[PDB]
Amino acid sequence: AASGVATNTPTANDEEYITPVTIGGTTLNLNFDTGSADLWVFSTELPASQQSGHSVYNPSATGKELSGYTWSISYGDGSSASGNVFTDSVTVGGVTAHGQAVQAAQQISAQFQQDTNNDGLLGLAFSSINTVQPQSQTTFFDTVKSSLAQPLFAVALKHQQPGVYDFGFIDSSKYTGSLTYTGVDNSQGFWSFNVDSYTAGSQSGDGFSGIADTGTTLLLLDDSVVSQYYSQVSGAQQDSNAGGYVFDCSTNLPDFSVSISGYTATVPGSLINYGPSGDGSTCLGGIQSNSGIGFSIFGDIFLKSQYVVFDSDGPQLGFAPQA
Amino acid sequence: AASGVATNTPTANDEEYITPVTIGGTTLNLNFDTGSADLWVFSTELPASQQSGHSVYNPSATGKELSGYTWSISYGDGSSASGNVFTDSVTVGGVTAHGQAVQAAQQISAQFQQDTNNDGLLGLAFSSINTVQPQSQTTFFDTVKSSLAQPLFAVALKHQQPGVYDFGFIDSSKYTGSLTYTGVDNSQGFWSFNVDSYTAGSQSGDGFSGIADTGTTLLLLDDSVVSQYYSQVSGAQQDSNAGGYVFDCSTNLPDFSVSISGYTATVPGSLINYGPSGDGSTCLGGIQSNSGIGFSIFGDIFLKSQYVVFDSDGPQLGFAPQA
Ligand SMILES: COC(=O)[C@H](Cc1ccccc1)OP(=O)([O-])CNC(=O)[C@@H](NC(=O)Cc1cccc2ccccc12)C(C)C
Ligand SMILES: COC(=O)[C@H](Cc1ccccc1)OP(=O)([O-])CNC(=O)[C@@H](NC(=O)Cc1cccc2ccccc12)C(C)C
Ligand SMILES: *[C@H]1O[C@H](CO)[C@@H](O)[C@H](O)[C@@H]1O
Ligand SMILES: *[C@H]1O[C@H](CO)[C@@H](O)[C@H](O)[C@@H]1O
Ligand SMILES: *[C@H]1O[C@H](CO)[C@@H](O)[C@H](O)[C@@H]1O
Ligand SMILES: *[C@H]1O[C@H](CO)[C@@H](O)[C@H](O)[C@@H]1O
Repeated sequence: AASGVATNTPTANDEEYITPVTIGGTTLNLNFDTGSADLWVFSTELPASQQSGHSVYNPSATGKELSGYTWSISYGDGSSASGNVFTDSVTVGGVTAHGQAVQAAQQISAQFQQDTNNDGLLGLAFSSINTVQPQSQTTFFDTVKSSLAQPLFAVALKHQQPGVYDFGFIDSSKYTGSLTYTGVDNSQGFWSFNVDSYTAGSQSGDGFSGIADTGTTLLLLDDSVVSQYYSQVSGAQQDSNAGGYVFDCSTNLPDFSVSISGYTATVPGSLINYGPSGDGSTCLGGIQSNSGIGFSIFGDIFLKSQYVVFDSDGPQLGFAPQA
Repeated sequence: AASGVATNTPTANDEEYITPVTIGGTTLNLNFDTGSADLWVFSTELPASQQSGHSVYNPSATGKELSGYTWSISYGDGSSASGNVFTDSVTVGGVTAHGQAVQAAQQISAQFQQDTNNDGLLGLAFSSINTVQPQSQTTFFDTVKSSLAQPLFAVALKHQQPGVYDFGFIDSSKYTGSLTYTGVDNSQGFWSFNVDSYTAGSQSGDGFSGIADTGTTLLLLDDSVVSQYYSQVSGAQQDSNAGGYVFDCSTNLPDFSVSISGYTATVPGSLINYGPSGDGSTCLGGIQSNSGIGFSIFGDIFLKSQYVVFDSDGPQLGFAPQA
């Protein structure tokens, strides 16, 4: 049976986490995103100017084209990309998916053209939301799932230190105590779960649902919760130059916690200080608005505090504090 | 209980079939497409130059915006469109869907910018393939299904004559004999069905699967079948100026038939003559290549010969020769 460990590494300010992935013999640095289900990469089909600063996949060398197939994706942050599709060998942490659909980029929005930290994205949401037309394809995980020792993957994202993606097994040395599981609603293709209540510093409130998303930098919550949190932070204010609420870097931030099936997942205030706002001397807050979408995005800021198991049997999510 | 009849009308050469749809009080002429699951329309968010020659939806007047939601779709013919989303009232044949997601176009590819025959598309494939992010929406049919007398719709597309879409009931005067049903595989979001065999003129062959698609003009089949068919047509040749095989308009074309759960659906040779090729004096064939996609597209050329019932219970498809 298979299993493997892929090492991730945060970019500046932990904006994104990249992991090497070998496709057709060429290694590319990809952003693993549990919030989408497409594996797409920079390719030789892009204008040469856009290939600069990246490792790129050449479909002609090893891929098998799916004639007539296309893909087009749009992300929450407004970026988008589109292209054609080939199948090829894809290896992640020593685990190889043969015949995996690789979506070759033919067009990419400005955001991707500016970001040289990654060469594409590897989706780990459920395959039901993969964008390939006319027939959708399975994610790397769904492709290899049956060959793994256990049909799960787990992640430990860290602050300014390498972390890991464990495939097919749980590394108990990565967390303290025992895991607590909660059921996942995959009806929208996400690893969605319910929280029974939350505590933002000195204020507590009722529950809501949200998704475990390695692909989102921040913890995005309802505006009422965001307001409630920052009302407690001395001098915090919105700064559109920075992208949201900012505050003096030396400010003491309250913790934020959520109750999930009896387990209290706590994000310490120190992790909520994301980093320099990039607008003078303030710091950007790790908690920001979810834009009114009706559900919360448990992004990297939250994930940095937990070891999380994505289990296809259930499906369900397991949580424990990172060691 | 509800039911209704919407009248469709073919454009020149039956290239597409349009039906009026009222959204927020404004009537737009839409192409009903059982091959996709998005209801999208020309809107005031498009460049003014692109609104010319169309009826357009103004979301500001009656729609409720879904903040943070987007959609992006790509069709088999290479066209694409993208935009934002609002919910509004949508009436088709006297049947009203309240709170229906209407996808307002913000960008449209050249193909749509050139086509003034329609003001958008109304998808009737299964909702599982709707493109709205972050949470997909239901098609008009899925929205109203529970209020209909029976959870089905049926279609009679005709050659150069108005046809109908029946919602929630079967009009037995539209076909001869009794309907024959066959099971539908909706795993890819299509009304997909199996044929046990086919006969192309004097040649018969083994089965394959395909989708019932009102949104595709032609009958798209595997290249081997296309070759087999045209090998029987005196002087037929490919003409890229026309888009596929062409032949002298006076040529006698063989019939094409498929066996579906014991019923023989026959497309007469006269219906396979699509019309003037638009390249001199030849005629374009109704049968053309499916581009190697691995399944057949039973488009309008085939549908013109049958009355077809799309039944959500099963699901299943019913067929009988049009009256
Ligand atoms: C399924 O979730 C998404 O698609 C998510 C969440 C979402 C969904 C719907 C609406 C809005 C957001 O977007 P996405 O996958 O595009 C998520 N993108 C990001 O997190 C990008 N990051 C950043 O952009 C850093 C960042 C900096 C400053 C302010 C921010 C305010 C909100 C979120 C991120 C901010 C990537 C560069 C890492
Ligand atoms: C789910 O099916 C689709 O998305 C289908 C079929 C498909 C799928 C995959 C690959 C190729 C094709 O494309 P679509 O929905 O874009 C289907 N488009 C059409 O039928 C367009 N029509 C025409 O373009 C007329 C037409 C003229 C000349 C040659 C043709 C050769 C093939 C098909 C149509 C031809 C629209 C103007 C009506
Ligand atoms: C992951 O688990 C597999 C199956 O037990 C091992 O073979 C592998 O070495 C790694 O520990
Ligand atoms: C990535 O790198 C880390 C640390 O270098 C290892 O722990 C892991 O096995 C993988 O090789
Ligand atoms: C469609 O069917 C409904 C329910 O029987 C009728 O009320 C309607 O007039 C139409 O015949
Ligand atoms: C569309 O128009 C046809 C014929 O004009 C009618 O049969 C149908 O009821 C609908 O009004």
